[PDB]
Amino acid sequence: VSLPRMVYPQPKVLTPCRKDVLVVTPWLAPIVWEGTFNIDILNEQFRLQNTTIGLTVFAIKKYVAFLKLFLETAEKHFMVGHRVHYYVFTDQPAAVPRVTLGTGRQLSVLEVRAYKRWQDVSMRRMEMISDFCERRFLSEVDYLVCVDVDMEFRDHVGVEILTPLFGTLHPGFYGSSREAFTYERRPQSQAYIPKDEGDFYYGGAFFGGSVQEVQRLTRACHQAMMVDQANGIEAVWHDESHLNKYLLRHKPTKVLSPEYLWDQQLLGWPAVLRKLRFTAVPK
Amino acid sequence: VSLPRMVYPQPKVLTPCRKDVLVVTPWLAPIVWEGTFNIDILNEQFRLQNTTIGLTVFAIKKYVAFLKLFLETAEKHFMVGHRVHYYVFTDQPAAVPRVTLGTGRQLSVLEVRAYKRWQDVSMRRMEMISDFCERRFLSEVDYLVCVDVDMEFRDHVGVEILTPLFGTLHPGFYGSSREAFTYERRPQSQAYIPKDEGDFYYGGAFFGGSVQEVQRLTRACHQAMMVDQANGIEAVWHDESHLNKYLLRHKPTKVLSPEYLWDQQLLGWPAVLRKLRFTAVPKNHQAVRN
Ligand SMILES: O=Cc1ccc(-c2cn([C@@H]3O[C@H](COP(=O)(O)OP(=O)(O)O)[C@@H](O)[C@H]3O)c(=O)[nH]c2=O)s1
Ligand SMILES: O=Cc1ccc(-c2cn([C@@H]3O[C@H](COP(=O)(O)OP(=O)(O)O)[C@@H](O)[C@H]3O)c(=O)[nH]c2=O)s1
Ligand SMILES: CCCCCCCCO[C@@H]1O[C@H](CO)[C@H](O)[C@H](O)[C@H]1O[C@@H]1O[C@@H](C)[C@@H](O)[C@@H](O)[C@@H]1O
Ligand SMILES: CCCCCCCCO[C@@H]1O[C@H](CO)[C@H](O)[C@H](O)[C@H]1O[C@@H]1O[C@@H](C)[C@@H](O)[C@@H](O)[C@@H]1O
Ligand SMILES: [Mn+2]
Ligand SMILES: [Mn+2]
Repeated sequence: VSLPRMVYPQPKVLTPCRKDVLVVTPWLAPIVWEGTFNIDILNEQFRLQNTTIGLTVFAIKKYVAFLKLFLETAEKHFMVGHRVHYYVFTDQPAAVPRVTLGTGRQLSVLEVRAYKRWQDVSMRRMEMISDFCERRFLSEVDYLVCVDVDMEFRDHVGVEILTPLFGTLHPGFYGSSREAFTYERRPQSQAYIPKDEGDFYYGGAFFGGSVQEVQRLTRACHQAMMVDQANGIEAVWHDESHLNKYLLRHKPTKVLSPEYLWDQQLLGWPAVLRKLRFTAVPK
Repeated sequence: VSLPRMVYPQPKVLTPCRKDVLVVTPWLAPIVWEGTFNIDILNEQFRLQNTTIGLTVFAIKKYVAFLKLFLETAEKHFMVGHRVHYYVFTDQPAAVPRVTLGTGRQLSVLEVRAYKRWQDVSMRRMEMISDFCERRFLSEVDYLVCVDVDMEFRDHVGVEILTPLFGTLHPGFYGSSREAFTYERRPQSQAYIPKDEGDFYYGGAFFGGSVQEVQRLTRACHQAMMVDQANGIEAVWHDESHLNKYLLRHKPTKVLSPEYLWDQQLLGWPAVLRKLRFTAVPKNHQAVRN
């Protein structure tokens, strides 16, 4: 796309703003931290493409209680100025709160089965997103962002995250060496990653990409989980373990910093985080 | 694409290698410097896609003299391990020197007209690349890389540069403020950029991208030059001025550091350059008077 004239501060080749963190992966994907992007430029780029972003969130059984704060804060902070389609997957369509939406934003309630086992609720998100990629998303949105519901937006989360495939650094482990990552370590599981492999430990609560890439990721993870199930094994961190195996072998084209997936009660507000954008609500 | 198990040092989130330079633009395009990339990973990614790279170079009039060292050093340093097509445009096909190529690398020579004015030889590269894309001469590769011929490969230039659209930081201006950039400053020119705009000054001697993006860029720059011609205007730095206007409005998805476009005889070898990959060769004797 062709941008109009814009007035903004010139980038300085010899004076980077972030010197305290890694801002690009070894496969040349940016790692998104505050200070690395000019949102005015990116906003104009994505508006000129008429971008629609889908946001998927599961609110099943007791978790429907989190929806009100999740959606109201999403209206203040998520992709503001862009076309947004919320996909709320729930077993209680009647319990979805009436949240007032900004212009250009819409919400669809998708009714789904609640699995008894909390691990199955978390893990079967992969199957449901994969199925809906086909049923709906492919014809409705350009990008999908797939997140946990037990969360609130506190600061900007915008088109800087958009790319064919992204994962997010887990807030617990961004400073950890690969040997300490809680990857699945049993070779009997499809999620197995040995101790001398791994780039990052990605959080299962925030990933996304193009519809095509997300369809592929979620289908792959679901299949891997089904194979494990038939072999009587379940990965240590469920869907997140499979997400990690997938992103090790299919490198993300952007990686989000833990600004995008945080828990302030458990981890505070470290100096390397200039903004806390999307944060846990006590569960 | 799905990679196999690989063993390499873990990237450290709290410990960047390059702290002395900007390694990502404000629109989140990487700026490619030594230390930012693991070429083992990138080679695997690109080979899994069976990537073919086309390298276009113009050697018109006395510039055929540059071909021998250009092609020999490309054999040593450019995209080694990947399929490469050299597309050499010349007015003297019989003057293209014999150069032995590695497996999977192919030379195609095409005869083209020699414009009288050197400015025109340089500028008309955009029209020629655009036309030969459209005619399916240049379109059957995955990426096109478009360079000057008066150059030598000195170190690795590989798939770390590939992306839908890339420009390269010109060696004379990487540390300069935007008001110092030698953009076309006449409002009457299509290449006009005023003093309060501009991200970088990109060099006309090294740009590229996917076939689709290179087709679009070269067609756009050619049409802009034709509009200027009809208005009786020739931009200050010719095709480079239009390239700069194009990349200001269509941001590149990677930007190459000056490691990739240098002149050591003129500028030395400053500390910020850990490698010099593609460098100018003296060209005073190859000049022709308009
Ligand atoms: O009592 C234990 C539970 C663990 C997960 C449960 C669950 C999760 N979910 C969805 O799965 C996501 C992941 O579960 P979680 O937030 O509890 O997991 P983590 O924050 O540890 O990753 C939630 O954000 C919801 O979107 C539900 O909708 N209903 C639920 O009952 S219930
Ligand atoms: O006598 C003055 C000349 C200036 C350019 C000339 C020219 C350039 N070219 C091509 O245009 C490119 C740009 O010209 P250049 O390398 O001389 O200019 P710079 O952009 O490095 O200043 C060259 O690398 C060649 O590919 C030719 O093939 N033949 C030429 O006679 S001749
Ligand atoms: C060396 C650091 C040692 C300390 C690490 C502290 C955070 C641990 O985090 C858990 O990590 C697990 C994987 O190993 C799962 O991702 C789990 O869902 C996550 O807890 C979730 O995310 C957390 C951030 C909290 O919000 C917790 O309530 C959630 O259940
Ligand atoms: C004193 C600080 C500003 C000047 C700093 C030193 C380089 C100047 O560079 C010229 O810059 C022009 C645009 O302003 C054109 O790109 C020209 O082609 C280029 O010269 C080309 O590239 C050069 C590097 C040399 O190889 C020269 O011989 C070439 O003709
Ligand atoms: Mn959660
Ligand atoms: Mn040159």
